[PDB]
Amino acid sequence: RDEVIKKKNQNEYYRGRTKKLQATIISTKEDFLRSQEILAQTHLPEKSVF
Amino acid sequence: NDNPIPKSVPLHPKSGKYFHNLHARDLSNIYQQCYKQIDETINQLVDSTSP
Repeated sequence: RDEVIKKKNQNEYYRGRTKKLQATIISTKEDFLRSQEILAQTHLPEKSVF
Repeated sequence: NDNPIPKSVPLHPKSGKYFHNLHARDLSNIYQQCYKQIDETINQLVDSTSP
């Protein structure tokens, strides 16, 4: 029973880490949206470098 | 008959001492511990299985 309680605690801090990683990946998706925002302006190199 | 060993005799006060001493050994504590153990196991199983 004690080991089962310990394993339940294991499952639930793993759930906490799951929530933390979900927060990390929502942050990554916001970073991805900001990346598209930067992509919106082209910054094309000039047509006459050469 | 033959060997003087009667099948049974009336109770004696000295034998009455042992007769009063004789009792059936109890399992109340054992039974209640078993009941509590199985009840807590059921309670743990209620939420133990993955949803």
